[PDB]
Amino acid sequence: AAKNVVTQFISSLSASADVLALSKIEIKLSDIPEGKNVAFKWRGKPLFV
Amino acid sequence: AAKNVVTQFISSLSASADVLALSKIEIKLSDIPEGKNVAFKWRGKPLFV
Amino acid sequence: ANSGDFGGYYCPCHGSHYDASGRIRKGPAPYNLEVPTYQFVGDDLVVVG
Amino acid sequence: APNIRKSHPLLKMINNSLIDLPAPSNISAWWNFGSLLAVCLMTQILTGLLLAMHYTADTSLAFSSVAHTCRNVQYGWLIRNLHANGASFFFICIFLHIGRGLYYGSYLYKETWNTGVILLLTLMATAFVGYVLPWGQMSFWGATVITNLFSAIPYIGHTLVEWAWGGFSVDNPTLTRFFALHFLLPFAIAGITIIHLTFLHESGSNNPLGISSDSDKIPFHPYYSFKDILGLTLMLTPFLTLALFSPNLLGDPENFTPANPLVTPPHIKPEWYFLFAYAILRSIPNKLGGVLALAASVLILFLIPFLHKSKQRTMTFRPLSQTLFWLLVANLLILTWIGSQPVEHPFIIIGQMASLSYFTILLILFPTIGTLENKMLNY
Amino acid sequence: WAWGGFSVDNPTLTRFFALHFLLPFAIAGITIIHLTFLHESGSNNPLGISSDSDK
Amino acid sequence: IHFGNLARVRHIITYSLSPFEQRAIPNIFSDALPNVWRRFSSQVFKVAPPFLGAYLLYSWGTQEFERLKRKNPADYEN
Amino acid sequence: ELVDPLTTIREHCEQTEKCVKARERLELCDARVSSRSHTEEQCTEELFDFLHARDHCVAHKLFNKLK
Amino acid sequence: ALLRQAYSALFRRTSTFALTVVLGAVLFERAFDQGADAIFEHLNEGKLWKHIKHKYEAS
Amino acid sequence: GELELHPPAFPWSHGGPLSALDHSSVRRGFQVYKQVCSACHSMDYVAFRNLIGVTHTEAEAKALAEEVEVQDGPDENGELFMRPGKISDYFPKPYPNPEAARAANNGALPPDLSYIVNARHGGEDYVFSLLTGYCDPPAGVVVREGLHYNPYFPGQAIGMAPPIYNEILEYDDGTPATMSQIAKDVCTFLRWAAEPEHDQRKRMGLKMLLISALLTSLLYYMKRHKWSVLKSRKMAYRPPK
Amino acid sequence: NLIGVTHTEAEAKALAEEVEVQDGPDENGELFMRPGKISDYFPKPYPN
Ligand code: HEC
Ligand code: HEM
Ligand code: HEM
Ligand code: HEM
Ligand SMILES: CSC1=N[C@@](C)(c2ccccc2)C(=O)N1Nc1ccccc1
Ligand SMILES: CCCCCCCCO[C@@H]1O[C@H](CO)[C@@H](O)[C@H](O)[C@H]1O
Ligand SMILES: CCCCCCCCO[C@@H]1O[C@H](CO)[C@@H](O)[C@H](O)[C@H]1O
Ligand SMILES: CCCCCCCCO[C@@H]1O[C@H](CO)[C@@H](O)[C@H](O)[C@H]1O
Repeated sequence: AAKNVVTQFISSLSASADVLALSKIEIKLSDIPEGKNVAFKWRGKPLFV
Repeated sequence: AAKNVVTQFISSLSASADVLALSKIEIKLSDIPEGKNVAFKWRGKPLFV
Repeated sequence: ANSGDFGGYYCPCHGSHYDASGRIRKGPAPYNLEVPTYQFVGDDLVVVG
Repeated sequence: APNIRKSHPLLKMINNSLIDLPAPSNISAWWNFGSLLAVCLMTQILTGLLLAMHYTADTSLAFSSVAHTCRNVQYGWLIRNLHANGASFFFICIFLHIGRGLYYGSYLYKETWNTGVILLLTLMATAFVGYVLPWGQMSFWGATVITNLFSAIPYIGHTLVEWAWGGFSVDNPTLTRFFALHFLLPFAIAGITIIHLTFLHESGSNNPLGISSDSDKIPFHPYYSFKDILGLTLMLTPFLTLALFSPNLLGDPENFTPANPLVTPPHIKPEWYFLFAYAILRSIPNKLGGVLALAASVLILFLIPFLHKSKQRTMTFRPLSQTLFWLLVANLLILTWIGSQPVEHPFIIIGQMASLSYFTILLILFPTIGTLENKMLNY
Repeated sequence: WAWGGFSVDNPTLTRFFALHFLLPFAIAGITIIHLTFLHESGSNNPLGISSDSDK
Repeated sequence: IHFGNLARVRHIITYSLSPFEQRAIPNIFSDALPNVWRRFSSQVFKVAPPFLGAYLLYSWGTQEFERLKRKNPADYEN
Repeated sequence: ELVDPLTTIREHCEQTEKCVKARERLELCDARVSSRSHTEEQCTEELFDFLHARDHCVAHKLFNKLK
Repeated sequence: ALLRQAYSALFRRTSTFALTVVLGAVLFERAFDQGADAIFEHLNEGKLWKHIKHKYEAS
Repeated sequence: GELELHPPAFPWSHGGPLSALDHSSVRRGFQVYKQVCSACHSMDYVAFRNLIGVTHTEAEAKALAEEVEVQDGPDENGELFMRPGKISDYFPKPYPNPEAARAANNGALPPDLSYIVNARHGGEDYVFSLLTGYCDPPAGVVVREGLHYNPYFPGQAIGMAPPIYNEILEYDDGTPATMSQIAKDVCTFLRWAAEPEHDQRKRMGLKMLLISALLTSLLYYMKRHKWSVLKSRKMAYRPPK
Repeated sequence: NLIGVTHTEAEAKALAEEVEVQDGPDENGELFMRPGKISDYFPKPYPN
């Protein structure tokens, strides 16, 4: 019983279903001239293309 | 010193500037037939016209 | 972007240097700037995720 | 029992700890910080609640609810200054309290000392989670740097961090849980303070001469109740002066800017009371090495009682140790300073020096000199 | 005053949260006082007669 | 509750006066200040030194840092 | 017409020894940097030394003449 | 004999000492606020809306 | 590389510990904001009501607010509509979102100015020096197109074109609208916007200091009074012998 | 939420793409439409 209850409570502090729901993002390589570095927010952290 | 500090702390729990900021609302009397009762939220409570 | 003694990136927190490929060259940073899993299938587009 | 002050189960307690309590007749001003710390605690809690009643823990409302507090809540700005600066007052007092302890060998009261260290760690966690709440640039990035320290731990590191965050980075679930923690910890501090004082009363206070005071004790009241109220008002002037005449003297202007996940401030520097520890963290260029160095920088305190070699308790009659003591204090001053500078020559080297000498003084010089001093007394 | 406005609203909600968070601890503290007074005499028993002869 | 079982003391007499029969802050110049000086004096060379040392290190490191921000004319002579 | 005291005062302070010396070093830098076609040098430092000296001076008088 | 009179009438009985502290605080407050408020406004003559007001008042 | 020019310290009439803000200068500063800066800069945390009893009368304030159109609704059809401003309204945003803002400023984002003097090292001193400090780049330095040279801005290439110049507006109070006069006033206004409690904070500090001096003394005596008993106490060791 | 309960992940993705959702602002500070994602919630029939 203890192992289960503690396990449940513990995991209630890890990523919730809405957060784990993760998608992709498309970026047109047209807004990026040769030599440049554009940053796009994504899955929290910055996405460097 | 105590009277002042307590007075300050106490009043920090009463209506804040943004809340006390109170206006008026205009209501055209041509949207209510003869006998009707329309309700308009206002200053928190319902306004009966 | 476009900083560091390797023409890649430079982290202003503790001075970690990265080359234009995103690899760690100088500084405290353990590994290289993570390379997200992405596919190019998409004309002038890039589906990352 | 003829008088209630002694028979009643509740008054009995107030009487045995604040009225009839036997206290050394010769304790100085360095013995005032204990009660001051207690008052900071009560003060912080009181102002904290007042702030909590207008705060909103959501990354989209945090920053503005604090603004709403300072701009619309009656005396909201005052309460916020007092809380923000009160935290500094708290650390000023805890550092002096600790210094007193080290100098006068109060640490020989092991349980009181050890719980004392727990109190410091807890107060620090409180400040950290509390500092995140306004959600400014410094709040966000500092929280980022700190929480990422834990990822240094091998194997479980990355796992623990993401767990702590409630996601893949400092975000809203991190904010709401930090608010809860910030609300809760102050009370653990209050609870543990009772344990602190409970261990202390087993022996009563130490005194500046380090010799038994059983031959000269005096009732806490009115001697120290008055002396302590005096100490309070003396330390209250700088506090209020700072709070009312220089509200932002000790704060980073960067925290007046909403947190931006995409832009890291040029110079990320912690609050003054964590500077020295930051400097130590950076001294070791290795990620995990720095963490250990930092851990040790505070956990070293648990070791102090076992490095006492002197045959005397205090440093009052130990001129060599006294010099060594002030070097340490100055060493901490340098670390504080180094901690506010960028990682660049000459700072980097000065930093490693101070870090290195910090651990050297405590781990080697103090016990060594203590032994050397015993011999010069022909012991 | 309690409402922080002219009716139950947001300032009532945030202050209620703080109170709800706090009170349980006042309950815990006062419980200690409860038990402290109790131990002055120890428990009563179903017969209402002294149990010093059988504890 | 400790008063009464603290220590075994013999043959000591002490004398005290009511607070209302004496001055709160007596002999400021003949006793107080002379002692403040005594105390100050006896500690200045134990304390001051290390702080002086830190102060210097500070000054140096600060100046040295700013000095390395300046241009070295010898980088553009030719 | 209309004259901004900041202009007046700036011209006055530029007569100052500190400013004059700084101004002098600036022109020398400008001159040589402008004359070369392959140098990394820049006169930011001399410019700052100048602006710094001039402006510190300005600060003392400027507000006296403002409303 | 103020200290003497004060002692007998106000400071002797613990009850009277309390009433003295209340009226004292009352009188002190009134006087201290007005005085402090003056000292402040005097050190800032012509800068407060109190000073400027008349120019735009036109109710 | 990290070469930076630090602004000098100007003697603002509100710099002293008991020095209030010059409300005439703050009123003027408001005009500069309203007629110049507000075209690109938002001031999300200040409402027209905040002006009343500070820089404007209630009537003036109401008028100022009515000059603006604000969005409200939804109405009975679930439609959003426009309406004249109310003193309870906050200052209008020049753009719907930072994206739009940058889009109208060469990708540069003009920051909200509600706390700008507290969000920048130097405060008004820095804001003043920046506004009145544009000039041509020194030899060897080339500002990219769209940016302007300003030695006071970190990096020295700012995306904000000089916002003010002589007579760019006319103070309805008659003050000579010179560039520096303007910078000075708006900066004063910015100090106010950032900390509306500025004055009251200082009036309290005054009392704090007086009460503290008094109280600290009275308590010092009482501590000394009680302790006199021990301080003058004498003792002697008279063993039987 | 449908996945593993009533539909397969593929079915769920399809269901979501049948809807147009508002997103943005874009580079001009403009709001635009896009096909749905499984992370999207069911569409409201009315704005308010
Ligand atoms: C045409 C739009 C425009 C006007 C009008 C304007 N600004 Fe700005 N302002 C900007 C932009 C764009 C930036 C961004 C600069 C950058 O980050 O490169 C900026 C930035 C600033 C900054 C400092 C940014 C920093 O990082 O230090 C301040 C302060 C400021 N403006 C003040 C003012 C004030 C006060 C006025 C009116 C006297 C004003 N601005 C008028 C466009 C404008
Ligand atoms: C919230 C934190 C703390 C509070 C409220 C607190 C409170 C107190 C109080 C009331 C006293 C008695 C009066 C005095 O001597 O100052 C005391 C004593 C003491 N405390 Fe703390 N303390 C705190 C933190 C610490 C820390 C961080 C340490 C050490 C690492 C510590 C070590 C001690 C010791 C050893 C004493 C003995 C004093 C003597 O030599 O007689 N305390 N503390
Ligand atoms: C050991 C006691 C405490 C310490 C050391 C402390 C410290 C802090 C710190 C460092 C801040 C940030 C101040 C800033 O904005 O710069 C903060 C924020 C805050 N604290 Fe505390 N705090 C304490 C107790 C409490 C308690 C008990 C509560 C409430 C029940 C609380 C509620 C808040 C709130 C609501 C904020 C956010 C608003 C703000 O930042 O002004 N704090 N606290
Ligand atoms: C959070 C609420 C409370 C807690 C945690 C609590 C806890 C306790 C505990 C642990 C005991 C000893 C075991 C027992 O006899 O049941 C006790 C006894 C007692 N409590 Fe409470 N109590 C609570 C509320 C109350 C209330 C509401 C009353 C009465 C209005 C009450 C009256 C008593 C009394 C009179 C006893 C004596 C039992 C005897 O006859 O020996 N308690 N309580
Ligand atoms: C929530 S960020 C934070 N919390 C403080 C108050 C803290 C940290 C650690 C222990 C106690 C208190 C602090 O100084 N920072 N800032 C900061 C800035 C840069 C790097 C690290 C921390
Ligand atoms: C008296 C206390 C009894 C507690 C025992 C209840 C244990 C329930 O255990 C739970 O069962 C679920 C059903 O499959 C699992 O999904 C959970 O992971 C598991 O923790
Ligand atoms: C020991 C510190 C004592 C501080 C007591 C000072 C009391 C603060 O005084 C305050 O001044 C403000 C400005 O006029 C008023 O608006 C407040 O109502 C008043 O309480
Ligand atoms: C029914 C009683 C209503 C009294 C209204 C109290 C208004 C408080 O007025 C206060 O006065 C202080 C001193 O001038 C100012 O510093 C404060 O900013 C102001 O809010």
